[PDB]
Amino acid sequence: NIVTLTRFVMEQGRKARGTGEMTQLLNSLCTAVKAISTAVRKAGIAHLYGIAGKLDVLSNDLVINVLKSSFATCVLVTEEDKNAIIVEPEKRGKYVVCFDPLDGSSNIDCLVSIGTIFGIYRKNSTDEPSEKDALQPGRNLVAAGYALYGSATMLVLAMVNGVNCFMLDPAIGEFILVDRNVKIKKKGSIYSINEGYAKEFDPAITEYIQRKKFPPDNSAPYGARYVGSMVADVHRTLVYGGIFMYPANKKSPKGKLRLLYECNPMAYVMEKAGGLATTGKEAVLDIVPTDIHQRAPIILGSPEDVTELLEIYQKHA
Amino acid sequence: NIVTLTRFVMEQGRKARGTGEMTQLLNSLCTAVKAISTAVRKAGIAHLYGIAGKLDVLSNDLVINVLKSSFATCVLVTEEDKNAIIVEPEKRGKYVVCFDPLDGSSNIDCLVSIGTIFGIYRKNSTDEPSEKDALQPGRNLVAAGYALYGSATMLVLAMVNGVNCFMLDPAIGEFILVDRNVKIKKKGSIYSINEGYAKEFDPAITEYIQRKKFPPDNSAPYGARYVGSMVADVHRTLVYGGIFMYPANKKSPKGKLRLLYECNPMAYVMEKAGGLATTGKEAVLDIVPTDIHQRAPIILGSPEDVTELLEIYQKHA
Amino acid sequence: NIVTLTRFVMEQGRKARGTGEMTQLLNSLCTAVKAISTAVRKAGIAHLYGIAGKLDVLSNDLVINVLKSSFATCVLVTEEDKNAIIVEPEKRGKYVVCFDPLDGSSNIDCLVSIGTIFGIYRKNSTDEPSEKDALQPGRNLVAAGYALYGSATMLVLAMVNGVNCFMLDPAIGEFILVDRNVKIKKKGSIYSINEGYAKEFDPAITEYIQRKKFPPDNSAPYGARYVGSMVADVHRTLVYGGIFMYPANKKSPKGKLRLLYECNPMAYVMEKAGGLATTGKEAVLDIVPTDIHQRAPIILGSPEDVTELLEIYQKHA
Amino acid sequence: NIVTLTRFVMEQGRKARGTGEMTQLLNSLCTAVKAISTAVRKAGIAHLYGIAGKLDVLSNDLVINVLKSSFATCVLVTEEDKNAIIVEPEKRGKYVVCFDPLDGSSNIDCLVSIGTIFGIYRKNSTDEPSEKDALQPGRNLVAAGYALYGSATMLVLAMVNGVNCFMLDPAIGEFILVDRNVKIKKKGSIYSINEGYAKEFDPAITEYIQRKKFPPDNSAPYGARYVGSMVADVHRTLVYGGIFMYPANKKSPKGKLRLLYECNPMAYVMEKAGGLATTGKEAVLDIVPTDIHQRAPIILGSPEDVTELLEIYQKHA
Ligand SMILES: Nc1ncnc2c1ncn2[C@@H]1O[C@H](COP(=O)(O)O)[C@@H](O)[C@H]1O
Ligand SMILES: Nc1ncnc2c1ncn2[C@@H]1O[C@H](COP(=O)(O)O)[C@@H](O)[C@H]1O
Ligand SMILES: Nc1ncnc2c1ncn2[C@@H]1O[C@H](COP(=O)(O)O)[C@@H](O)[C@H]1O
Ligand SMILES: Nc1ncnc2c1ncn2[C@@H]1O[C@H](COP(=O)(O)O)[C@@H](O)[C@H]1O
Ligand SMILES: O=P(O)(O)OC[C@@H]1O[C@H](COP(=O)(O)O)[C@@H](O)[C@@H]1O
Ligand SMILES: O=P(O)(O)OC[C@@H]1O[C@H](COP(=O)(O)O)[C@@H](O)[C@@H]1O
Ligand SMILES: O=P(O)(O)OC[C@@H]1O[C@H](COP(=O)(O)O)[C@@H](O)[C@@H]1O
Ligand SMILES: O=P(O)(O)OC[C@@H]1O[C@H](COP(=O)(O)O)[C@@H](O)[C@@H]1O
Ligand SMILES: [Mn+2]
Ligand SMILES: [Mn+2]
Ligand SMILES: [Mn+2]
Ligand SMILES: [Mn+2]
Ligand SMILES: [Mn+2]
Ligand SMILES: [Mn+2]
Ligand SMILES: [Mn+2]
Ligand SMILES: [Mn+2]
Repeated sequence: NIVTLTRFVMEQGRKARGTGEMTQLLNSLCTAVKAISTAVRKAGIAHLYGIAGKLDVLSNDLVINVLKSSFATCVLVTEEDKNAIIVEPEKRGKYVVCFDPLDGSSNIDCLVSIGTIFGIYRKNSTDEPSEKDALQPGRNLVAAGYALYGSATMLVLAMVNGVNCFMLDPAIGEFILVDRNVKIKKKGSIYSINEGYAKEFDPAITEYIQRKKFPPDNSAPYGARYVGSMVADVHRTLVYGGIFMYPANKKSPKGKLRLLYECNPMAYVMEKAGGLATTGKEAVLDIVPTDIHQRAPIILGSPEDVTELLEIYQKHA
Repeated sequence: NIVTLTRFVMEQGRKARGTGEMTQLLNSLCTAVKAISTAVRKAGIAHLYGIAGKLDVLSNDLVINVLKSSFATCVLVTEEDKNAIIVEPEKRGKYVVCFDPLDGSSNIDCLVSIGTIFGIYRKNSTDEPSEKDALQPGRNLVAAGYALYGSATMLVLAMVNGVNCFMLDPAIGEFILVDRNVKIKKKGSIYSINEGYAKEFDPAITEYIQRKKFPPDNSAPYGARYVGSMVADVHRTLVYGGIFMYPANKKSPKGKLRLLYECNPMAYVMEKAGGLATTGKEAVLDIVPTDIHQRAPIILGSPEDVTELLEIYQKHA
Repeated sequence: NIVTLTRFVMEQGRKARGTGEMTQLLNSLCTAVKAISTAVRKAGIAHLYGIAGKLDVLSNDLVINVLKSSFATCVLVTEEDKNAIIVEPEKRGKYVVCFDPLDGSSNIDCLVSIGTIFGIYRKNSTDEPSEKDALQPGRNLVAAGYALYGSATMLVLAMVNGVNCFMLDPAIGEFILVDRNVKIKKKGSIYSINEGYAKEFDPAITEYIQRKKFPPDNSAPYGARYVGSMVADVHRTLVYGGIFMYPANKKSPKGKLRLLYECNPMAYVMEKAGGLATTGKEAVLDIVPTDIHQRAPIILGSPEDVTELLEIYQKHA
Repeated sequence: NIVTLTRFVMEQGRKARGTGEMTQLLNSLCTAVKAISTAVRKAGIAHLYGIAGKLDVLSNDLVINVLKSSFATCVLVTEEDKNAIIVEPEKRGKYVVCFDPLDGSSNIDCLVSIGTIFGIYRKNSTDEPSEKDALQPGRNLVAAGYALYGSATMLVLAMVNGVNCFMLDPAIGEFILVDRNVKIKKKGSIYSINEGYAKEFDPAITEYIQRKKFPPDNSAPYGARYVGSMVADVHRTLVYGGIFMYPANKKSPKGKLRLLYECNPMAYVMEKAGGLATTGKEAVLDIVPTDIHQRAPIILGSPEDVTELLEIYQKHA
């Protein structure tokens, strides 16, 4: 009575009376993620070192060809590509997929946890597919999630019904369901932000951080954690509780994180888990994109922590 | 031509004219690390989940059994065991090994990078082996290093002639030398500390951090990173430069990190790489321990960043 | 444009407008076979040898629980179980599955190629499921095939549309389609039989063997090969051409190979590949079983070789 | 307590007081075999099949590069190379290694068991190293053995003190000693020969085979097995008992199997295990070669079965 991702995705496709097109897409994703996981953990490196006489790029190529081979997609948006990828009519399906094939790639040389992020939209309209099909607010996501290549490889999948966590068993190449209908804690005890940008923070962020270090009601201060890889920091937030923040600063007054393939998928997982995701002014899922590589500030995590910061944001309104 | 850890270790043992006792110890360690890496990556998890037919206890049991079978050790100090472990005479060798089998075990459920830390001493006084044999300053280390289970598994080994990094190719179970004679950058641009303890920081730390966020000469502030796993944070420091700090506070008036199996091995690695490892008042390696589970404050990293902080400590003295 | 088993099985389920029940069954098989493959290649043996302080049976258990977890089966027949396994009504599906979880298990200690064999029937009737549901001639098979754990792991799947070969990539745990719509050679140059039973052969087998060693028309003699594991010998027959034989002798005047889970699946693969499978008197697929563990003589392979022996069988009629 | 090949090899090199040169050679071999096993099992095949981003040539290139880098060899003889390979002086050691990188390469497409055979000689006459250095009788071997890529990967190493079997645990990339000081049964019950050459067999062989099928004393006839892969057939002989034969015929008036890298290593293994290895007229190991690619007839296995056949040869002399 063990549940594999392949079994789960199929039972769910059957409960929803799907034609099996989204099921083929999710299955292709599972496969791409397993292939990326293997390359990240360096299987075969001995060959590069001459035993018998990139990563970001290889990841992009893997996701793009495996997804195109699903015959379920029409428009693909990648952080690595300037322009959206329109699928050849022969393999054109109805889904639009937005992804960051390898997030935190700058951490690659340090061997810190990295990951893959994706958001799936249904093409809403009937004209020739194009970039415009991707420009949907995150509220229209059919599915979203991410894979974390950390001490172990995990796939977190968020759909209308909720959030589920699948652990990769690399011995048999199968994702096993380990956590069902995951719900984030109402209040955590960890805050996560790059405090190296202190001089640049707006007054509301500055004050919140201060409340966390020197609590006015004399409660225990929060612990700090900042891996520097969104997927690692968010996954920790989901599982442990707390808050993650990447607000605006000189690094663009618009934030650093990209809306379509970084913020939306994560905001979607968070909301399905019972938490919040805001830019400080509005909910991330409601922003209407105007550019596929548009950035946006984001704050996400346990609802009580997110609301507390929102209140401060109001005080400085 | 490729160099595996196995060949490198033997070659070095040949040049040093050893009786092959330390060579066996080092081969044993390598085997234990590969075994732990496999467990950490979750191979075989499907069996816990009933495809019909604890990670730190297992790790501890792997290091202990595998080290004893090397017939090269007489005293073992584990973070997991209260008293030192005296090997039976039949299996006695001349080495004392101090290790943390799985560090960052809190971070396990969140899939954050974890690692194994070890330090190797040679039995000095030949009386019946005992706990006191482990009570040697870190300056007396023969070898030290760590295994990081991050996006990929890496083993860093430091000995008198330098520091070398070996990446694990899990396809063939062999560590390949990928970085030779490693040296840390003189000056970095990342600081790593849990600022959630700001309320309890002594003045020197407070000044240094603030100097990093608001550089007097309006230069770029340092970026911040704090994984919460020493092996991860220290490895990023060695590889990319910067400074790592875990000073004394209230909950830990003498620091949290233990001297024999966390601070010493890392201080040794940092020193051979050209960095510094201080308590703020003194070099970590010169401290003569009095308890096997003793704690110590530690600041390590690029020489220029550590020196700068030390200048500040002096100023408040 | 790579085809995985998971993709293939789904497209085929969709072309056939299945409810997705047989698709879930085939997917469970893929998973069980990957798990058996891993245990056969000895992953984890170090643990049995005390690194930190059956196979036939484990295989049976794996197939039985994974199949029962598919919710697509009602009756299971295993070589390892005296009685057929009736599925608990909660997980009862409509398929009957006959399998040998690990064939050639006596070769296990010698590390010779071994394999798994299965035949799938649709329950034909409407009363309580029972052993009687399995007693269908092989001509009523919906699907049949086998997995060979040899120098590499391969899954050969035979369905109404033909035979396809899938190679297991153990790095990503995915079966990849490597040979489509496989057809056996009309005439091969290898014969396979245990000649240690010479004294026991009937006159027709005796004469055929003689024709192969000393060809009456002076053509080159055939080469001999007999691995001793049916799946290995049959797979070689399919891929290379030729004939495989296990006729009657003192080892039961009825042959050794079991009809339901050894001969039928193989006879079915052979026929779909364009070859023949006979007991010498009748086609294997047409025999009406009377016992789930009933044995039957079998001869299979390239059509021209099988007909030649059948002619001799007639001459001695 | 567990014994890995790495530890065993070093331990034996310590007891023998070697300079560690052969120890390095043996560690190199182990690494090369693990690499070949991985390629053979087809890891990464999905890449040949375009998840977008020869086995004997590769094997040959792995053994050669990996052996040269051991700095322990001066002359290499491969089944794949016409002339002996003279290592550059910079990498010269004192050992001559004769090997078949991938034996049974015909059997590759059929996924039948394949293996690697090697024999190690010590350079006797210290003149500039050359081909003649490999032309030593098998009685002069320092070490020999083979790696079998069957259902599991095994390495059999024979040296003056005996034969030991090591099973590869692919999860941790380590060979574990599983059978110590192996000895072959005195008398077996399986004979292995390609009876497809019956027409060309000399009288002695003819009589022996017929004696196996129709034992004069009406005892049980011998079972027959002929995988077609020497490593597989010879390994089953060593492990289960019996006799393996590849005598001279017409297509091969001096046998098919080569003396330096197929017959000698196996004869050496058989002898240390308590079996016999003869040409029919003489012991294989006593033959002084005159060509590096020389062929030789070979009969090996349990002493009683081999003796019996030898008695028969004598009778027809
Ligand atoms: N495996 C699945 N899991 C959950 N929902 C699914 C699945 N397949 C299809 N659906 C749902 O049904 C809709 C159409 O399915 P489809 O015909 O495959 O495009 C989707 O867009 C989802 O809303
Ligand atoms: N593998 C090696 N690598 C570096 N130094 C070695 C090695 N083996 C032995 N040595 C050194 O030589 C001393 C004695 O070696 P041993 O006889 O093996 O106990 C050791 O403590 C080290 O200082
Ligand atoms: N994946 C599949 N591949 C080939 N045929 C299928 C598949 N699924 C179902 N079928 C066929 O359709 C019938 C009923 O499918 P099902 O509703 O799943 O039981 C089967 O018994 C087959 O004949
Ligand atoms: N690992 C070992 N196992 C068994 N014998 C060894 C080992 N190492 C060296 N010897 C033996 O000692 C001789 C010289 O060793 P060496 O100095 O390494 O070249 C060898 O030829 C073998 O006879
Ligand atoms: O994948 P990218 O585009 O290289 O950047 C990773 C992102 O960069 C953020 C950290 O940026 P800072 O260094 O500015 O904190 C992380 O949350 C995100 O993963
Ligand atoms: O869980 P461990 O084995 O005690 O390790 C925790 C240690 O804890 C440090 C961080 O602790 P804080 O949460 O107090 O920052 C790390 O740098 C060390 O890995
Ligand atoms: O799986 P089993 O029941 O142990 O037997 C294997 C079978 O046994 C036959 C060989 O039997 P002989 O030794 O009689 O040739 C092979 O074709 C079959 O795989
Ligand atoms: O393909 P190779 O490397 O030449 O090996 C074939 C050899 O061939 C023998 C069998 O050959 P026959 O087909 O002539 O029996 C085996 O025993 C040896 O493995
Ligand atoms: Mn990216
Ligand atoms: Mn990114
Ligand atoms: Mn620990
Ligand atoms: Mn610790
Ligand atoms: Mn069986
Ligand atoms: Mn069987
Ligand atoms: Mn070869
Ligand atoms: Mn050969």
